[PDB]
Amino acid sequence: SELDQLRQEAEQLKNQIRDARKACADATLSQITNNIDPVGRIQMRTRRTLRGHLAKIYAMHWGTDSRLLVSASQDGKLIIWDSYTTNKVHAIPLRSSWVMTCAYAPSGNYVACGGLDNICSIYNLKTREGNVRVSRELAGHTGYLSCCRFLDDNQIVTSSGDTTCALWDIETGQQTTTFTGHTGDVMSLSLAPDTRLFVSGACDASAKLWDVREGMCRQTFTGHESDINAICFFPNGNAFATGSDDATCRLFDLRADQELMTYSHDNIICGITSVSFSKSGRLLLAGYDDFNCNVWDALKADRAGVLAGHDNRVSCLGVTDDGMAVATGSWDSFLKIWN
Amino acid sequence: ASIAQARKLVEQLKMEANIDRIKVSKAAADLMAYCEAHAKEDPLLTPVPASENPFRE
Amino acid sequence: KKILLPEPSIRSVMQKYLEDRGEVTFEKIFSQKLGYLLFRDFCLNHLEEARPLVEFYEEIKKYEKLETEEERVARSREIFDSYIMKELLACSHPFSKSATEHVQGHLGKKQVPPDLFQPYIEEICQNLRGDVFQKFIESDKFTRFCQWKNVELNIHLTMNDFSVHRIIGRGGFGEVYGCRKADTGKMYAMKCLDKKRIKMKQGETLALNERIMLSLVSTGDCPFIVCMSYAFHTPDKLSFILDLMNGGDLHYHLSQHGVFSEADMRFYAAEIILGLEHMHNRFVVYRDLKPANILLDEHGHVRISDLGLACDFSKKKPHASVGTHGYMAPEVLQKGVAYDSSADWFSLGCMLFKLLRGHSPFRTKDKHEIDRMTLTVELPDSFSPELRSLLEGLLQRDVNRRLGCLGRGAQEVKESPFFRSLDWQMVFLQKYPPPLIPPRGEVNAADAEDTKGIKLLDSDQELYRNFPLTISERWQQEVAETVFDTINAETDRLEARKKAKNEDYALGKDCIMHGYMSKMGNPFLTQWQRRYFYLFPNRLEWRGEAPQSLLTMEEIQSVEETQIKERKCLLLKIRGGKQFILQCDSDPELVQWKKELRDAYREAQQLVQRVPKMKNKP
Ligand SMILES: O=C(NCc1cc[nH]n1)c1cc([C@@H]2CCNC[C@H]2COc2ccc3[nH]ncc3c2)ccc1F
Ligand SMILES: [Mg+2]
Repeated sequence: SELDQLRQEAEQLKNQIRDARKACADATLSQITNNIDPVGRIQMRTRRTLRGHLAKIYAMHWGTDSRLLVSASQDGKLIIWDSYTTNKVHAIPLRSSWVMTCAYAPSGNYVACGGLDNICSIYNLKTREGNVRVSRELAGHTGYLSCCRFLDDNQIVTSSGDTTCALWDIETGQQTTTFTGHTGDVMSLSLAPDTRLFVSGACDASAKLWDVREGMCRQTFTGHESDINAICFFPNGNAFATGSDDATCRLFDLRADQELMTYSHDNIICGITSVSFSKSGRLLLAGYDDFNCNVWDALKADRAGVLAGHDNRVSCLGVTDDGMAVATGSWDSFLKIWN
Repeated sequence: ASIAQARKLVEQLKMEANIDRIKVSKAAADLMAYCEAHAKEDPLLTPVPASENPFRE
Repeated sequence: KKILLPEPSIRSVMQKYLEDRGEVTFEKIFSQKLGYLLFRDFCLNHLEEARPLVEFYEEIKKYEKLETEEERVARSREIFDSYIMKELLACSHPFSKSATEHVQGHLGKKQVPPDLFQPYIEEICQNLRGDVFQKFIESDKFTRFCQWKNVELNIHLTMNDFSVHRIIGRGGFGEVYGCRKADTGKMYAMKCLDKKRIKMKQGETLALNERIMLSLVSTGDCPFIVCMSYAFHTPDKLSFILDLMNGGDLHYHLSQHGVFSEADMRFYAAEIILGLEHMHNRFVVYRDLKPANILLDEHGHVRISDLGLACDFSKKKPHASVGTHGYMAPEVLQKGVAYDSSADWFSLGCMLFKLLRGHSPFRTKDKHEIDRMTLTVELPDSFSPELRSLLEGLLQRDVNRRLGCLGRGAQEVKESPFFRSLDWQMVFLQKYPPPLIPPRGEVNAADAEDTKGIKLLDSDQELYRNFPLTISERWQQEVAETVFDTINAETDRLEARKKAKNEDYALGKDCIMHGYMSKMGNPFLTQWQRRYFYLFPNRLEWRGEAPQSLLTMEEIQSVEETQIKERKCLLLKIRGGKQFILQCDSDPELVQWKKELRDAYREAQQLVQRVPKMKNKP
């Protein structure tokens, strides 16, 4: 039978990939960096507390000015905060209450959000006499929007619960490219610095690397034991980190096509909601469900520090493009700026 | 169940298999080299005085 | 003390309340008095497409109410030459071909019955629903309908809503007072029944059955039955709100006037027949027809009253012997023998003979003597041959030989040669002069020394749970003829000064329902903050400024109706063991908030369970 052959052939190919990976593991990242001095108890304090948002906060995103950030809350609102003075620049009332993700455009002229409405909504900010309103509603997914990120002011990449990702032309609203391959709800995506690739973590316990311009999946990373809730690129674009419900963060190298490091401790049991790298890529920050944010040494896997704010789940975080500060969003309606 | 789905999966695994990989020692060194080259440009690693720090005055 | 309409923001909660009951169809709003008035108020002033459609309807309803053929000939030409002929010359006549042929066909022959324009009635309605009825729901007139409908569904009467005056009726179970409803000023009668007099006399079954019988009849506005507008009860009294009849009954007037002549009794006969026709068209046998149960209004016209002994035979016929001795039909006295409306027509003949000769036909004070004399019939010589034929037919012992029981009902009695001189349309319009005009106010004009020593248990009160009632057709008519116009004008002024003094938070989003409620803060301080609440699929906000606090559907565990200070309120249980109690301004609001909040948290909690980013994990 042909269907039996195509299953046995797909099985042998998986073994061939596993052996090809095991042939590159001459050493480990732990052995390589066993000589560099540790970072040493990173201790940060809250510098700003962003008050508002009548309910849980689900997602945030920094602006390229390293000063403005946007957040998406359970109260069906986007707020564009000025981090330097905690002044609410814009308060956007959404047409749907079920919002899950948001994003700030690189140019700062647009913001996007979405959720169980299965639509990515592009909100314009430059129209005269204030009144920020929807400039485009991107419809095509058959599942909830989980994450979205801008390329320029005209292209945006989205990930949905329909086990797919997509690339949109904002001007015409067309779904330019569909990224099929996942078998579970796609949860998070991160863009590479050169913006020609992006990764994505899903509920099939696997991350995938996609070529934006060719629309195909290049490499597939296994290793986690449960849903992958967050994913973040390494500052140079050769590696990325993932946060999962298995209470572990993992570092994956693209050129080695396999996992390098596992960030875990026996006391930490709850899952990870968000991850981000510091400017130099040395620090790996991860938000947890135990109301804490942990700071990891990305090269030695030791625990550096813990951001011990908030009273409910830390649902999102992010480092500015200048590395000056770290913002954290929580289920307790607050955003805090750590530095 | 789908025959065309099984072809598309085998062809995809060929793509993931027929790539050029590097030794983990190489990839681990290049990462370590990036953190060293920019450790001084990282305000979280190296502390920054209060004048340059926008969130403290 | 007057009527206060709620703010137009009541529309959000009321429109959903009505839509869950299918009350927002054209067939159900057009046929309500206040609804018709507001619907035409919209078509005449706020719209030009349906303005000639409604004025056509109003000119037809005027034509139906024309009394003589001389007037119908002059009206049919005007309605034709305006709402048919002129519209047909402009080609914008939206009616079928058969409708014009029927009206024009009768006009050429010049035959003009009151139902001439009935074929147009069916089509004017069809042109008003589905299209004009939808633009009407969008307009401010349907909002005003929701305001008024909220008042009706929030009626809770007590003795303090009436100014009670003198006594006008005394019975075995209570009294009847003349009262004024301060709400609108409408004069009424109040029938108060003593529950403690009911338990001792074992009359629990009568009062309960009387309310059921009043409910079947008090529709359609019958001028010859004492109909009910409201029914309520206090801890020790039952109260019916009935038509005002302050002229005594006939049993009293028969003693003060003596027997009546044939011509004077003919008046009382005709009106009682039309009242019996009304009960028989609604499947109700009175079987208690006697001069004591016929009251007189201030002018001398009469109505039937006290339906306590009347029963419904729309599904099963009675057989028990119930009535007053001397008026019970032969098949009524015979226990085990069924009977229908035939019992009333025999009681009529007994009562009508009593008005002519002063006593029941079967009389001289023993009950068993009266039961036998009528079981298995001489008429005085001073009876006209047409009067003899009526009583002889009405007092036939065989049910197959009795007039009014031969397959046509009350029409058979009307066609008796005793009424050959009456125009029953003029009888229905109360156009015939009554014989006896009651005086300015006597004593015990409606009568027949022991008391009691018993109290009312909680089990006796359970028989009076479903006793409160409000007849919708009655309340709307009462308001339409009193304050419906002046209140609409006063509310229009208040809503205009509000708009001329003041961006809504609900539009453009996914809001489910918005309105006013009152949450409680500190109960020891009787603290009740009144905020405007907005219900969203996942949260419940409120403001007084923008909304500063809210409550999420994930937090809600249960929704329960409870009592707080003798007032029904909602109780919400929160995840952290906290409680949250709300209070509405009206009963429909509480019924709707409870239903929608229960559906919102149950649907939101089931949806969050299947979303990995939003649900709760160990
Ligand atoms: O108690 C009484 N009847 C027994 C029962 C049992 C259950 N419901 N009623 C009962 C009777 C009466 C009289 C007695 C004489 N004949 C007529 C009857 C009706 O009286 C009127 C008089 C003027 C009216 N204006 N509007 C209405 C109306 C009624 C009066 C009070 C009662 F409680
Ligand atoms: Mg019988």
